[PDB]
Amino acid sequence: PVLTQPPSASGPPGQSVSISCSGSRSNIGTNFVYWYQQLPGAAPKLLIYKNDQRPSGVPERFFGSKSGTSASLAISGLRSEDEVDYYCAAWDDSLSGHVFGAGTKVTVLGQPKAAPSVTLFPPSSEELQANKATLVCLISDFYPGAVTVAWKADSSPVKAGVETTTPSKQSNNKYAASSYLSLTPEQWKSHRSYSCQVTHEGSTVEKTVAPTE
Amino acid sequence: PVLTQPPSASGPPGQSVSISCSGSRSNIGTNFVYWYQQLPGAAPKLLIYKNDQRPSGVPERFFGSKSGTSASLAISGLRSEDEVDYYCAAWDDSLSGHVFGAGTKVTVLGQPKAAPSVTLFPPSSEELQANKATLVCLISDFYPGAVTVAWKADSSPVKAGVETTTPSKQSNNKYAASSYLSLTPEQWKSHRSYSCQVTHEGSTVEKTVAPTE
Amino acid sequence: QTGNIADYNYKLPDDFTGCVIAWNSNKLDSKVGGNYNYLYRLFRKSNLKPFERDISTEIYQAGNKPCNGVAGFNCYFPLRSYGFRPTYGVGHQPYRVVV
Amino acid sequence: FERDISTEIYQAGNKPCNGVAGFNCYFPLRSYGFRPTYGVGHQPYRVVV
Amino acid sequence: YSVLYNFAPFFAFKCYGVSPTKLNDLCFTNVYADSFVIRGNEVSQIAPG
Amino acid sequence: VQLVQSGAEVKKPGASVKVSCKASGYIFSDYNIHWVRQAPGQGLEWMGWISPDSDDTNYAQSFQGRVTMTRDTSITTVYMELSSLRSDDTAVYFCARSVGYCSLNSCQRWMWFDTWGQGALVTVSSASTKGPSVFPLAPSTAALGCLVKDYFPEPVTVSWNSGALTSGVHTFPAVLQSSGLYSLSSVVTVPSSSLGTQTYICNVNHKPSNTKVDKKVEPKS
Repeated sequence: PVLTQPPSASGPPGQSVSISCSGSRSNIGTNFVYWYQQLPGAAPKLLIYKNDQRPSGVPERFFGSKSGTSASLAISGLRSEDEVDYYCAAWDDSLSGHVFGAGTKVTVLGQPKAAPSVTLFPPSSEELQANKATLVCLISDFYPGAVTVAWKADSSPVKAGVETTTPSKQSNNKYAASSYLSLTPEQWKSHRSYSCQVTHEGSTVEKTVAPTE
Repeated sequence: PVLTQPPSASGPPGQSVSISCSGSRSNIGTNFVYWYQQLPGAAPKLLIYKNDQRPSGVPERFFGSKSGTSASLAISGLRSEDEVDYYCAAWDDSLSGHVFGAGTKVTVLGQPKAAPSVTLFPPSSEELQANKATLVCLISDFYPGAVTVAWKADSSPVKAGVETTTPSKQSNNKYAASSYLSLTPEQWKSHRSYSCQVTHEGSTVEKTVAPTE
Repeated sequence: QTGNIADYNYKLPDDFTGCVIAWNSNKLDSKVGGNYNYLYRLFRKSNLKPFERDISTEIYQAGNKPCNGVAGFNCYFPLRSYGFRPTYGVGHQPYRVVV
Repeated sequence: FERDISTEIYQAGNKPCNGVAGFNCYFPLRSYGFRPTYGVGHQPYRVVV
Repeated sequence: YSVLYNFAPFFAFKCYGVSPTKLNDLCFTNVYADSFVIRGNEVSQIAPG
Repeated sequence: VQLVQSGAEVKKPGASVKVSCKASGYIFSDYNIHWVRQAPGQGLEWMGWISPDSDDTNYAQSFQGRVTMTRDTSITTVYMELSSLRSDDTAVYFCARSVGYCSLNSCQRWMWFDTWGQGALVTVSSASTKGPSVFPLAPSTAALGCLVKDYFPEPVTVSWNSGALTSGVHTFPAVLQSSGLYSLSSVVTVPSSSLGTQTYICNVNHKPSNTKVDKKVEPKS
């Protein structure tokens, strides 16, 4: 069997939350449960071991315990400056090894929508020199994310391997995303109007840029 | 002719309040009813057309219809845009033209009481040397507006050519009344003193200053 | 002919000894906002005699209760307007028909 | 002019939901509330067509 | 239909069809009869298109 | 579309006032226009409708002989005027455009005012024109005020220390007078220790009169 965890959790700051880790009889209770937490862009670190003594290096803030099939890691409040996934680990007699949980996202609880801005970058003559033609459009200044970017030639959409990158976090409290599309120079000049659209869950704009200048 | 509507109708936010619009045989019932709302100091706009539908930009929140010789409008949620007035409109054949309603005012169901502060200002010497003198006393920073200024020359009120305006909404949601009285300077010279005791809510205040100071 | 027209607006007799003239006019009387000036009569108490114009602003009663000045729930107004817009095709353009 | 009845939870994105209520998976059946405190605009109308 | 309009005053009866009295003058064979309950703020959008 | 119109100002009774509406964006050959009036604290009133492409016109049952009609197709405007103005006619006028097109009497049922034009309040009254007169005042923390009198016409702009003083300013709404003129006051709040140590300057500007007047307020002992 594989230990499972909820994919994400939502807890507002100021009150305590906890994460549950459902398991089985042979993995939880008869075997100790360890909770791993990892910083983004850094190394992981153990949070609690043997479910009732705390490691040295952390203040008296967290709490962990096991109760039968599931184990709960009590988090006494939440700070908005630190959002860290928690891992669930145990040991099983049948597979004779360490098996790990899925992990849970933690987030604080709303902000109003913004006005997104999209730009289109047609290639120069040096890119059409290489017997190739690629198109890129970028979407920025939107909050929050979860946006989808699709291309449109104002008459019919094209599916020639359309890809969309995941949204990312910037340092100025804003999100950004980009899309790429590579074609042949013969089909590139077959249409004189190219654009890409974004889905801001209520806002949609079109960037009509002619491939002339 | 005209349409009989209540002068005002108010309700707490979070619930629904109704507005009635009565009519005659030819005013409504054989025709279609339309509703218009207007922002204060702006232009009116369409609210409900063809007795059921709403134009683009108007959400599903607004609602109105008719049953017999009368029409009803219902709103749900008074936060920032339902404090404006509403009008009931229809067409008849007696006047051979559009006949409109009188006006319905909708408020919400909140400010602390402010005591009135009257400040009397004696004339300067430049007014005395120019043979001009205007009796001035103004009341500001009071809520709700119930002021009543009196021109009492220490023995009896004076009422002759009194120019009194209405209170208006300032930038701090307050009122500022004003009243002027222009006479010859020689009666002010003959007067011993002057006081403008405003009677707002019953808390009468006195601000007596010498004409010479 | 049986239908919305030639049964309540202008019914033509079986013998006529003549004909009509029809042509397309989508700019002289058709407007982008809809020319509501042209309208037809939808509901009538009975059929129409041939060559008999009928004008009436009264409401046609459509229930048990006699509609005198109330309409909308039981009885309708017999006149409906045309949505003459140039955004349509050919089956809804205003045709200027003279007999 | 067709009827549909379902009880499976609707997924608004790529989140795999098969009985769990995630932050992107919402239950497609929401109930009303009918009280005399509510006004004319929040009352049930027996609409028959 | 005689026994139809004795069930309280209605709310909305805009129609794009025939009169109730000529429903007596024209004999029919098939009519759909379905009903549901909606909040009063959400009945105004029940229209074709 | 945008519906700019040019308003008017205060005028003598019984004269003629010219107000016009401008049509932009949409083609001004397919949409009827509608004119309404709004008295302060009173409902709107209908008079008639004017076709843009024709000389067709219609008036209400109460306002028939006091209103005329003028069209300017090349300018793409509409021209209206009022004759024999009354005292209770100080109402704002809206240039409202109705959707669709109607010229018959019975076509008025399916007509609703889609868009409206912004209006300027025109009040008909006669009073002397001239530069504003500023009346000196003495202070009664003790505050001081600045009084301006018989300014004509509206409005006036008040400035303190030629724009150097911004904090503590407070204006007052205009009043009505029996002589037909207007009055206004401006009272500022100052600390009680700066009545004589620091002396302030009150100024007013009136752009119709094209003149500026200055004074020097002095508290009295």
